[PDB]
This record gives sequence, structure tokens and C-alpha cells, in this order.
Amino acid sequence: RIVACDDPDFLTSYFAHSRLHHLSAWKANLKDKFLNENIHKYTKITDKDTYIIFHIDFDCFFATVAYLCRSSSFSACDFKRDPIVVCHGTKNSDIASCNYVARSYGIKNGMWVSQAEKMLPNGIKLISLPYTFEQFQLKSEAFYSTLKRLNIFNLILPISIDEAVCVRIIPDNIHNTNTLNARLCEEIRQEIFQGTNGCTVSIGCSDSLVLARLALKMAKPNGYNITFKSNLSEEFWSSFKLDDLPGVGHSTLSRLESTFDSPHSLNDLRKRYTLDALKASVGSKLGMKIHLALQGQDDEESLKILYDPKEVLQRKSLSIDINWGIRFKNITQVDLFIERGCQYLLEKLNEINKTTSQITLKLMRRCKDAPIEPPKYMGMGRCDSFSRSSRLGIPTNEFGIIATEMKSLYRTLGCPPMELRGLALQFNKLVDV
DNA sequence: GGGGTGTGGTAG
DNA sequence: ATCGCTACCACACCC
Ligand SMILES: Nc1ccn([C@H]2C[C@H](O)[C@@H](COP(=O)(O)OP(=O)(O)OP(=O)(O)O)O2)c(=O)n1
Ligand SMILES: [Mg+2]
Ligand SMILES: [Mg+2]
Ligand SMILES: [Mg+2]
Ligand SMILES: [Mg+2]
Repeated sequence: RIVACDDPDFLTSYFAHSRLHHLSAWKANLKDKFLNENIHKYTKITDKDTYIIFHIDFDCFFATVAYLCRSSSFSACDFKRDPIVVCHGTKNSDIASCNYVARSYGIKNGMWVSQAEKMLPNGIKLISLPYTFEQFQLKSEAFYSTLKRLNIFNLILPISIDEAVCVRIIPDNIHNTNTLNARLCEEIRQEIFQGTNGCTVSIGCSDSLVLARLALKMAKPNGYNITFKSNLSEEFWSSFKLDDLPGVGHSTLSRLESTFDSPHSLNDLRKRYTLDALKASVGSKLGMKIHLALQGQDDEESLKILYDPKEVLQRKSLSIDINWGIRFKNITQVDLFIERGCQYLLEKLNEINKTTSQITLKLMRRCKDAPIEPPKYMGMGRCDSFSRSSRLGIPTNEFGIIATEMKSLYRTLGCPPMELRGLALQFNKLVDV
């Protein structure tokens, strides 16, 4: 009952099961809906406007919906009492989402099931629910629909399936801003709960993107938080990890922890940092971004989504990226897979009425000293990453040009088929009509 | 120099 | 078993 990477159904089957593919496709479709819904409606925000940002996202999105939509086989479980996760497997399988009970024992999104099992004391069973992908989309739709129907935002910007940044242009210096915006946060939460038949959202509310994002994290689960620039305090800053800053992930955290000696919070970092030391640790741009965030201000790059959302949400590239289940014996099977991949991308390119004038092939090769079979079944394991790009000349949607060039790019990279653990095929420059 | 390329990082 | 995607920005480098 298993579809391999050299089977013609592989892509279809992989993409049917892959939650990360679904996240990307859903995001791509929401940006498209935004562009189509706002064809005529030119609503833009200028640097002279005063505005409030409501950053809204679902609490434990997949866990909540998978529980409400669960099959008869899982009737007995209780979302308030039981530790519940959404995953495919039983061992080295990613927890896509876990409920707040599971989180009280230390279980976290992205953790393998087997690792999560060990954090439960004896007597307590981990409940594993399947993915309900179509129902995830239906709940998102009800969410976004509720946001519009309220008719209170000048701009509704999709971030993800379960998350949106909503903007209200307002006068400078209004009376009772904290209390009036608390009322809205409460109205929004109740309306979404009713509109989704029982999913909860949290809301971060501020006068900048960065603070509204931090306020949302502080609000979780099932609450709201309002912190304007003028409400900033050491106690607010003391509540956040460094990688709570947008643009700071695993790798930037490590560099910031090294340079500033493992600050426990953003408030510890506020006290220790200089702008010049930040730039040295993490780069000029990101160093500046962080310095600005610690004053509750957005960088110019982040603000582009408010100042010109149609430009920012315009799709500029298209690709597929498959780094799971890649086990080829020879170059013939690789070529067939690339061809299937190019055709899939061409069908999408043709759906959206564009051509491409530049492509890239990117692969993942088993590291010299890594094991032939990694600990995750069909995982890529430790790998080195290599890429080559190619200009096609005239924009085109011709399979013969595109696929021949992709296969050639694979040849230029020189990875033996059996060392291949991952492939991405990319159309880097898109042209309309 | 702007302007290219491959590499690496981030977010749901 | 298990489904580790993908768009985008930044940078080092280069010649
Ligand atoms: N690494 C990830 C991140 C996210 N998701 C999916 C499942 C999540 O439910 C959904 C939204 O991600 P969030 O990061 O908003 O996480 P949750 O909604 O699960 O939890 P929280 O309550 O912290 O927002 O995206 C995933 O499968 N794998
Ligand atoms: Mg979230
Ligand atoms: Mg969420
Ligand atoms: Mg989210
Ligand atoms: Mg972060």
C-alpha cells in the first residue's frame, strides 16, 4: 500500500499527506484571493496615517479542528482534559499541532511523537488524531469571511491559513483607546468562535506590526492583549524570548546568545545591547530591525505590506521542494521525476497565466559521514545543499525548453542518484500574459 | 559600480 | 514506518 518516489502518483500522494505543502498552497491561494477581491479597491496606508493593528490567529489550529471534526473512533476523548496531538505516525512523526493540555507537560509543535510520549507521567495516554485537511480550509474560510462581514477593518492581510493582520486607520490621539479596542477584541473573538462553530482565536493589538505580534503571543491561549508603544514596560519585555522577534529563528538566536551572553529575555537584551554590536553579531539589516523592534517600531521592509499590499502579495516565483521519500537508484528515474515536477509546475504557471524566463534546480546530498538511513523513516537526514540556476531567454511555458534545462542542471550538479535526499525545482522570474 | 550568482535563513 | 513546503529577503562574493 506504498507509493514510491519513482511511481507516477508520488507527487500527488506526497502533497495529499504533507501539511507543509498544504500550508504553502493555502497561503498562495489566500494571497491570490486578496489580489482578486481588491482589483478595483485601491486602499493604501501612507506614512502620515495613524493605525491600529489586530494580529489574530487560531489557538492550536489543527488540534482544535481535528478534534471537533474527529471520527467515531475518537469519541471518548476530551479536549479540556486529555493531551491531544495531530500527526501521521507513531514514532518519529511530527506533531503538527498539540492542545494546551499537552503543552502543560512540555509537549510542543514540531516535536516527534516518541519524544512527546516520554514527557507524560505513567497513567496518561497521548491521544493522536488524524489530519482533517479539507476541514482546516473550511474553518479558515469561515474565519476570513467573519473578518470581512464585521466591516471594521480598512485592510485584511492573510498571513496563513489560521492567521491574519487586520488594520484600522484611526485619528491621532483618540479618547479611551485601550478600552474601546478591548471591546473590539472581545467582539471579534466571540464572532469568530460563533462563525467557526467552536474554534477560539487570540488577538494582539498595538500600533505597530512588531508589537501586535508580541502582544498576540502574550495573549495565548484564548485571550487578547493590547500594548501600544506608549504602554511599553520592562515587564512586557521580560515576557519574551529573543526568537519571539520576527526574523529571529534558531540560527540568529544562537548568534545573539553568543554575543550578549545568553540573555533570558528581550528585556535582558534591551539592557545589554548596542546597535553596533547587533550589526556585528547578525548583520546590518537584521541588527537594525531588532534595534527598531526593541523600541516597538517596524522596519521599512515590514511596512511595505501596509504601504503597498498588492505589490507585496504579487507572486514573484513558483516552486516545489521535496525532501522526503527521495530514494532513487539511477539517473533515469531522477529524470522522470524532474519531468513530472516540471509538468506540475507548468500546470500551476498555466493556471495563473504567466510564463517563466529563469529556473533553478536545488538538491540535497547525503553528507559524507551521515548514515545511509537516517533516524526518521524516509527522511533526508544530514545533508549538504547545492543549487544551479539558468536563464531561458524569452519567457516561455514550453515543457521541452524547461524540463530539458532542469535535467541539464541536475547533470551540472553531479550528485549520484543514490546520494540524493532532496530536490527542488523553481521558476524564479515570472512574466504576465 | 549596479547587478549578477549560490548560499543560508525565516515563517505558518 | 511517514508524508522535513515554499516564498522571500539578506549577504558574501565576484570580476
Ligand atoms: N511547524 C509547523 C507549524 C505550523 N503548522 C501548522 C499546524 C498549526 O496548527 C498551524 C498554525 O501554526 P501556529 O504556529 O499558529 O500553531 P498552532 O495554531 O498549532 O498553535 P498556537 O496556539 O501556538 O498558535 O500550522 C505545522 O504543521 N507545522
Ligand atoms: Mg500561532
Ligand atoms: Mg495558531
Ligand atoms: Mg498561525
Ligand atoms: Mg522568531
